[PDB]
Amino acid sequence: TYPFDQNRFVQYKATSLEKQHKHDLLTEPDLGVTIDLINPDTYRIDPNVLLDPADEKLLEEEIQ
Amino acid sequence: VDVTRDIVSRERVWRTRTTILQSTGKNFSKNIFAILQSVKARE
Amino acid sequence: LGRACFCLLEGDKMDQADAQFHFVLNQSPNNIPALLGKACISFNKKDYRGALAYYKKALRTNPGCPAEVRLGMGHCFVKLNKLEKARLAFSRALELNSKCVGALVGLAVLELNNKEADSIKNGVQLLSRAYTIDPSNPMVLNHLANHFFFKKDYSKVQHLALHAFHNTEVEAMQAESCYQLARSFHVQEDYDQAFQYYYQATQFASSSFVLPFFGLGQMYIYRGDKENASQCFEKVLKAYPNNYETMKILGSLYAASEDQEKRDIAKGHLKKVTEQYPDDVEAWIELAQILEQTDIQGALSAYGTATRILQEKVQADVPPEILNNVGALHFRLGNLGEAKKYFLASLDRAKAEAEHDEHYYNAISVTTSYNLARLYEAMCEFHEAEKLYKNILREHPNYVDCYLRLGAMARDKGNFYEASDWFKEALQINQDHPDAWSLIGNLHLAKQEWGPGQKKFERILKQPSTQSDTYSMLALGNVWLQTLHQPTRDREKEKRHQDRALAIYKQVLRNDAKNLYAANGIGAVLAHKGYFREARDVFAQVREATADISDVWLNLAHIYVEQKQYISAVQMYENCLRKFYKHQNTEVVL
Repeated sequence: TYPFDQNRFVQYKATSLEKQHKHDLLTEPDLGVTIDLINPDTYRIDPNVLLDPADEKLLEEEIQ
Repeated sequence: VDVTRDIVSRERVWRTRTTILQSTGKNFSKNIFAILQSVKARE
Repeated sequence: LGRACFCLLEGDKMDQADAQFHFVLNQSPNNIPALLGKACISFNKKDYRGALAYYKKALRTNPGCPAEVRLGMGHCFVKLNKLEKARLAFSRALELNSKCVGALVGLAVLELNNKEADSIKNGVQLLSRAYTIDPSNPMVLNHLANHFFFKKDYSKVQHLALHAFHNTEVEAMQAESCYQLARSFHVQEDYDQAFQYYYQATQFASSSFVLPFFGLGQMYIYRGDKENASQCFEKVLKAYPNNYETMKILGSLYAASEDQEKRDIAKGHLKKVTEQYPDDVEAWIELAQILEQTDIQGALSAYGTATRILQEKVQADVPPEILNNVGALHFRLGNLGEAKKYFLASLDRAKAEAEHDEHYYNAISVTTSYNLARLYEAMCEFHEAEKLYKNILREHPNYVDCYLRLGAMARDKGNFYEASDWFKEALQINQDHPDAWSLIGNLHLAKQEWGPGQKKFERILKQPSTQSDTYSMLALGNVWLQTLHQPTRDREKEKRHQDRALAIYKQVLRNDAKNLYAANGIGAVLAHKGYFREARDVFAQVREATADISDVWLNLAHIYVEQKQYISAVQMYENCLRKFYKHQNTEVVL
């Protein structure tokens, strides 16, 4: 048989298998927002409403 | 001695006695035991 | 709302919370976080479509929200690779409030894809700014931890990975915390603690990702715990196959012999890496290391490029264990001469292992010389075979196989030589040795007048430590069948002998269906029972099983001449004469 090194250690490393993983964001289980109908003391629905171009292109689901 | 365990560990046996007798194909014995019982049906 | 948000705290009554939020829309759908709390429930049920359906209704209205509805927008856009929308959502989150953490860490993970590209902005802008605005955020602590690992800062990773463990309470995050502390102490070789971290990392959240499983499996290489290494690494293949996860199961080869659950997967990994080359060096070694049971030519080819692969990285001579084994391959091939050259250069390379009594090149030379003497026997150079054998026995007399191959050599001369005495002293040095003990009665096969006496000399290692011994019990069947063809069958004596051999053959039948000498025995005894139409069938089976059994050639033609089928029989007789054994075998022409 061949006297193999016991490969108890990583030096390649597994970093190809590591940084390919995109890591979840689960800081707050309701997705990082306090869910409240009382803290909206303000509302943009009054004149005038605000809606940035970035905000319209996020109001679409998939239209590209 | 240390030579004994020293050699018998590092070598390998791929060819023993017993699997010479056993066939490299798959020849089961149900067919064999079926005709074994069939000759007993003549008995 | 109070009872619906009461439900998310405890992880249950979750559809109940969604229903009481939908009770809000049928009583008062007058503001959006009533229905956004539905969408976080939908998100946590992995229904990002049902999340974003209500999430479209957020930004059309946008109630008073410093908490950035766009943050969760981007996190849903993190899901299912809607990244460019995620970037824009986190960007506008930063424009409304740069102080908020979720946008910056979202883009930090978003650019965790490219590390060699845009390293610094990930390290400092995307991470250290999140550390600045919150030094207690276990995300950014975990990510600076794994960066410091890759930046080889192994100190402050253990400063902040503990806090990254304690400050979080969800399993996958503290699984990653334990995993990162485990990879920290693994490269720091504090493997006892890091093993526990790997196990906790697996036990916290398992379905997340498989690096903790890899950590435990390679940790089982420590401390000899490798049984669970295979089991844990199976989920790595259940995760997804890679080049990485071949070599772990290949080197961790519980596949020894006739164990396909580790051996077929070994074949699959070996032809997963053979076409590859992630600096393959030993990949051919553990290729051929299972190929010796299988096709020998595959082992030859593996050794062929394995001989080369030790020369280009450095011009390094091939270790003699390889060269001895390739000569051992050619021994069962026709390449006997270069097998001899392999053994010669093997012994030279072992001599070139001048100082390697750790590896015990001397012992390797001992077994190499054993192989070379066995080769000289194939040359029929029994003189030099004697020389090598007595050289080994004069230096390692504890060895037995050399002690009896010498005996076998004189057995070729005859039985009552020192053949029989080397055989008996092989039992004297090792009475536990079943091979030599079988060979004792094999000598006594010559003396067939010592037929009924062979019960005793084949009972000695019918101790059940040696049992089951198929070879010996078939020898019992054979010495029991040579009793037959006598005029005492009508006296029921050979009928009892036939049924006793039948009982032996049933026993070896049940313990092995795939033995062929057994089935030859059954067919022989029933042919002696006069069932020759019932014999050619059972011999036909072993005939396709292997033609290279000299007995079955005879026994089939006995049936043929029993139908007087001479023109089917004598040809197969001379086919049996096609072996290189004896120019006039007597009983065959009889």
